[PDB]
Amino acid sequence: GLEAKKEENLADWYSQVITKSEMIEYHDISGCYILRPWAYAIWEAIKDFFDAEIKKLGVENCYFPMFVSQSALEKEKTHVADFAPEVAWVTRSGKTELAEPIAIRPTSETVMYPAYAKWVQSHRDLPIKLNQWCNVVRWEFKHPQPFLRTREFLWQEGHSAFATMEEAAEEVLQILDLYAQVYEELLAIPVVKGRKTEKEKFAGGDYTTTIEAFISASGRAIQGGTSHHLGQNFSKMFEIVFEDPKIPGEKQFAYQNSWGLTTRTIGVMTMVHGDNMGLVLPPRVACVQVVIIPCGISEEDKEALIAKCNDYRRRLLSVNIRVRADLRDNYSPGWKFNHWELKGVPIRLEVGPRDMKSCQFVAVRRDTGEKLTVAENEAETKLQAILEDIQVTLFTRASEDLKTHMVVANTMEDFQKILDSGKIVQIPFCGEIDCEDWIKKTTARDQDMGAKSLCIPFKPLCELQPGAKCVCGKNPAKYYTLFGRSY
Amino acid sequence: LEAKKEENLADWYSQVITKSEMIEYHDISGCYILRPWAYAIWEAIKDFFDAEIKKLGVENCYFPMFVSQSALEKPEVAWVTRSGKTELAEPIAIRPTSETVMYPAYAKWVQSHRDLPIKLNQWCNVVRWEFKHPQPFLRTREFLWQEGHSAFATMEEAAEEVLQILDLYAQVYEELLAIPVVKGRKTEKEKFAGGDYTTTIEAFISASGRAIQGGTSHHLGQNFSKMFEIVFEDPKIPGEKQFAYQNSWGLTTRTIGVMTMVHGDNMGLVLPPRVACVQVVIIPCSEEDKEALIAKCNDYRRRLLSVNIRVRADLRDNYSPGWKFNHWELKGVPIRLEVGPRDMKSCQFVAVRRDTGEKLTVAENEAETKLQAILEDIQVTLFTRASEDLKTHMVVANTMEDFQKILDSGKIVQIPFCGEIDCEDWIKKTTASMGAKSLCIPFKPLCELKCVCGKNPAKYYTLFGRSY
Ligand SMILES: Cc1cc(N2CC[C@@](C#N)(C3CC3)C2=O)cc(NC(=O)Cc2ccccc2)n1
Ligand SMILES: Cc1cc(N2CC[C@@](C#N)(C3CC3)C2=O)cc(NC(=O)Cc2ccccc2)n1
Ligand SMILES: O=C(C[C@H]1NCCC[C@@H]1O)Cn1cnc2cc(Br)c(Cl)cc2c1=O
Ligand SMILES: O=C(C[C@H]1NCCC[C@@H]1O)Cn1cnc2cc(Br)c(Cl)cc2c1=O
Ligand SMILES: [Br-]
Ligand SMILES: [Br-]
Ligand SMILES: [Ca+2]
Ligand SMILES: [Ca+2]
Ligand SMILES: [Ca+2]
Ligand SMILES: [Cl-]
Ligand SMILES: [Cl-]
Ligand SMILES: [Zn+2]
Ligand SMILES: [Zn+2]
Ligand SMILES: [Zn+2]
Ligand SMILES: [Zn+2]
Repeated sequence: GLEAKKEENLADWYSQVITKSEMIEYHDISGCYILRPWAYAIWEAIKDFFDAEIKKLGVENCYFPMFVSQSALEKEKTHVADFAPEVAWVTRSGKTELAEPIAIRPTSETVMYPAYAKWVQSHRDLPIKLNQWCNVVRWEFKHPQPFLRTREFLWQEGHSAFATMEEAAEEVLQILDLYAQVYEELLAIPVVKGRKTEKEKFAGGDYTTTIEAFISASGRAIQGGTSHHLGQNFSKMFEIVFEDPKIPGEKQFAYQNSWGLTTRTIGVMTMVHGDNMGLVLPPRVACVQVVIIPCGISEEDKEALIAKCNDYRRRLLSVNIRVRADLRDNYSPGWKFNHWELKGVPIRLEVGPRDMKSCQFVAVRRDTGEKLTVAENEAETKLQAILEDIQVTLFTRASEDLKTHMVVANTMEDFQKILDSGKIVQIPFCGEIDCEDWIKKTTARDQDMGAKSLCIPFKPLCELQPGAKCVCGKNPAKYYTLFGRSY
Repeated sequence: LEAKKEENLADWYSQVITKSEMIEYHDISGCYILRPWAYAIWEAIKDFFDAEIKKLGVENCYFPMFVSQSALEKPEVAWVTRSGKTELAEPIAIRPTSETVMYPAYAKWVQSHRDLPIKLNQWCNVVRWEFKHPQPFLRTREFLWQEGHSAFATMEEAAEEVLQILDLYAQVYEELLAIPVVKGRKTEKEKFAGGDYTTTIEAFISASGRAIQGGTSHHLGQNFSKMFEIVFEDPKIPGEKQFAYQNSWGLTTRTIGVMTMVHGDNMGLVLPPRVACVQVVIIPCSEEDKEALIAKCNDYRRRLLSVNIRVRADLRDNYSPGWKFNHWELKGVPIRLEVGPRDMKSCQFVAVRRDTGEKLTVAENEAETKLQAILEDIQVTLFTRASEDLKTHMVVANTMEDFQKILDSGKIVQIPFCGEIDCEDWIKKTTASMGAKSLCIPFKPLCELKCVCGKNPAKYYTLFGRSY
């Protein structure tokens, strides 16, 4: 069984859960982890959804090189200098030094935007809407954590270029809403949509929109996905331009966006829904939604029981429920109950001889442990209903927790008190970078780490009163901003 | 398209892959951008192969790209040596293939025979930093592939899988890409040194008279399980351990390059309907009649989508119809569906098939039926022509002189062969301006069976050729 308790040592519980659910295997290189099928399948579910949705918006998939030349990486002001010591450099092939070192992509702006500049020769060439599913590398020496913060990770990065600001601004919010759908509708995780402050936005962009999630077990928030409006900053840098004949003597620089989402998704799912029995899969992304286990197991009664289990399997498959029949003779029914509970399968379907003879079975929900006796004839109906109820239940519980842990404060003193209780706080804020630094410094100083901004919510809990001051007291508030201790 | 396939193939190829918007060049050599038109073909291959291996019980995963020095050493490898300006404690290698990352995990996952089989696949990128001359799709420094790695308790289930995977690869080439291939096994010289035997599919590119390996499926036997200690308890004998039997298999975007080299023509790319992102492109050729024509095009679009035909209506105002004809011809779209006002008012349309250029006039009410028929015929036609080509260019020669002569005509040859490494080296140096290498020992040779070296008897008919 799982013996680590989530409320006692969270980091050990997390390591136990991700390994005993067979999601993660550790590699011999720090910050690099093997995604076993149980975790990879969740990424595949997210991919299926998001891929279909961006195709509806006109985005097409592609694959750009993993390697960036020294010249291309350092040619334009695409990234702040603090990232320099975290680029992984290939310097030799076999035993002999390369003429010029080449970098592993940490993101693909510097490989994609020179090609965009080649491809945009007139108005007709826009828009360009490309996505790629790929791995990136950011070689930090801070402590890594499986799924949440790693050196190599899988993601998707979309990059779009448009003739007008309005088309681009529309896409930014559409993509952000798809990310919120990934978290809320697939993973049953509530998120807060907002704009990053000036300090936390992508430096080279116009503005950054974000979704923020809350991990109550650690009292910390974490960014779930991001959608940037780059404006014309990168088009001016890379000369992504066209000319209108109706406007002679003027360049038209493309308006650009970029957006990304990673396997961090899975880690947040694990941290939010996981419990002291192990992983808990939302039915929308569970590789296996129902596991059928023969229990209470004569020598032809046994064959009848096995055939009944396969009857349920085929009926469920027939109604698009993802189902596995664990018919292993080697393992005890208790062993199987435990194995699939650790893996978070939403429903265990128990079939024993007595129930078979009485044309019934037992369904056990993973989230609550509730057991239900179901008539055989209702199998497809009831189980679908139960799966839907599990999904809602998970979201509802997580939403309640966010509601208790995200609150309004209008003074530094109240903010400090609430923050130190392990919650995130919406405060009136002047938006200035220096003030944000001061908030981090003084909440660190006065705690009894510093708070960072998470986002400026699009829909704050309260509306800023006229003349309301920032918590710094010195400048008027520009907006309610969500702050907390962060991942 | 200006360049001609029959004169300057390399230039023809560069023009076709760029004007079809499949490839863009990168500022590092041997690395190429896969634009959507190319990537879509890879996605179609992936959809097929992924479904098929799932039916065999293979599960997808993702192992790390980085290999430690020690694990790798238990070679044109790209080495990471620093992060920023900070030298790493130890250099780490980019995977050229994932045996050395996967099999330590395999050895930890296998304790009893109940832990077998293990059947894992990953769709990923690998890196082989050679300085030989690269070619888009066909031979590149970084490439997308799938690598499957399986572990079993017995030799027999492993052997079964090797052959099933090779047949899936032959399905990818022959059924999806309309490319005939020759199944066989590699000679001692050419087989994977880390395995017991290597099965392969070989394809032929007549424009260069050269063969190319399309995919590969190895039986590794107990080589790697002895090296990495992938062991399980003997079910009958107390205390005794057995080593697992293993396979690995792989397939890359080389597929798309072979498809381009085989079916492409002097008008550009030619897509087999089974992998074409767009199978039919609808092109329009009084304000009321303008609106009605657009609506008719949209009718065809919706009807073809309703019958699961992949269709785009190019209703764009900012491009001439002739520009569209040429654009979608360069891209190899199998069928151009032309609707003009007169066609609309005659309840008919024109379908132009890309492979032959034939223009068919089709009654409107038959749109869904006939177009499906035409798509099927295009697929078959492509395959049939390619097979004709292969049969024309693969012949038996039972003596060296004829073999050399056959080879210099730009063909590949099945010869009686002894199998010895020394002899294969001698055939290479003799036939040299490259000398011929062995391609495979065909499962089904042209003729039933001494070597063409004389000094030895022939162990098998072997297919030899100048190879990519
Ligand atoms: C797994 C994962 C995810 C993400 N990030 C980033 C923001 C983002 C969001 N939202 C991306 C835009 C989509 C995200 O998920 C970032 C990372 N590694 C790193 O920072 C490097 C690293 C390595 C070791 C320790 C600490 C840090 N690792
Ligand atoms: C695109 C592609 C494909 C393949 N290979 C290999 C055999 C195989 C088959 N069949 C794999 C098992 C699946 C295949 O496709 C190999 C490659 N690059 C290389 O050798 C490196 C290289 C780079 C520049 C010049 C010369 C050589 N590049
Ligand atoms: O990667 C980004 C901005 C956006 N790029 C497209 C995908 C979504 C993503 O939010 C910001 N970023 C983040 N981390 C980086 C690390 C390094 Br090292 C470098 Cl060089 C550059 C960067 C860098 O540019
Ligand atoms: O990669 C292979 C053997 C098989 N691995 C699984 C996928 C299918 C493939 O045929 C052979 N191979 C090929 N090229 C290599 C290049 C280098 Br560099 C290294 Cl270290 C190792 C290798 C190496 O092992
Ligand atoms: Br980022
Ligand atoms: Br290989
Ligand atoms: Ca001006
Ligand atoms: Ca709390
Ligand atoms: Ca012994
Ligand atoms: Cl679902
Ligand atoms: Cl029934
Ligand atoms: Zn799975
Ligand atoms: Zn302030
Ligand atoms: Zn496409
Ligand atoms: Zn010989």
